[PDB]
Amino acid sequence: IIGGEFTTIENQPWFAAIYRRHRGGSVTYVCGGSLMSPCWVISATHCFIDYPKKEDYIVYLGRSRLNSNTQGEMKFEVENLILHKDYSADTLAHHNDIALLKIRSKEGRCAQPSRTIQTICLPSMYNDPQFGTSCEITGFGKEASTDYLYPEQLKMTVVKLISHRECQQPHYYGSEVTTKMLCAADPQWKTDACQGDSGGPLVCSLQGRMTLTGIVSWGRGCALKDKPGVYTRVSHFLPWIRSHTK
Amino acid sequence: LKFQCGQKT
Ligand SMILES: C[C@@H]1CCCC[C@@H]1Oc1cccc(-c2nc3cc(C(N)=[NH2+])c(F)cc3[nH]2)c1[O-]
Repeated sequence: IIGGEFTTIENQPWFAAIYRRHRGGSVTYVCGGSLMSPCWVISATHCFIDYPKKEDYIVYLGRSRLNSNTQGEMKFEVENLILHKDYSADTLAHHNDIALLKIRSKEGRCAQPSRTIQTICLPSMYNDPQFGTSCEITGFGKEASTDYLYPEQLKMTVVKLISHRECQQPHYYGSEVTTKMLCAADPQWKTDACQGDSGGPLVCSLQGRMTLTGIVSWGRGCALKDKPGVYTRVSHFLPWIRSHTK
Repeated sequence: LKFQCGQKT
């Protein structure tokens, strides 16, 4: 996250941190995710596409720091990894960039509710906030495009949803953005999501509930004028989510 | 207690 504030997981208790195990001993961060129900975390297919070996990933809930432990955290193995058939990447965009991870602890259980572990709500079919709505994004991604390391402390920021007409202007992203995506930016192009924030949540209050409106997917640069962050439009994937979460 | 989506405590 470029800009934003440092925060703790109590402020984003549905945030899930996904890591990958390496032969040699290191575990590295992959992407963020969101807890939708006790056993399911939703993220982005591009986070796994290149290495779809579920056994090598670790999911943690209740984590405020990247490589140190947080009291209350829960560790899970990925029982199922569901990628979107029809996911496609082009020169910038990722299409149908949504994935589901079914989690299981070493004791055979799913997540348990706590002050640091909570689920986020799903929107109703094709229902979105209107542009102009402020939503929050959270993640362990870069703090500056030139950094080569991720922050140790979780960050969060606020961005506003913008219209498809504005995002699809030739000097923004043109037709690269589809109706299955959402764009959000800071009015002053000061804060934004960046590499490392992929898979994480775009949360907005919708009909009184804090709702998972988008999944951080792509963007050209980070906090660049006329280059908003693009997110997978969750409201348009409800049938797909239901199909695998029944 | 149990999950209540969207609630921070
Ligand atoms: C594709 C691999 C899978 C394993 C490690 C993460 C990596 O994923 C990525 C590799 C390179 C860049 C990104 C990435 N660029 C991003 C740019 C933005 C933005 N709004 N400016 C964003 F929100 C997320 C991004 N995520 C990204 O998610």
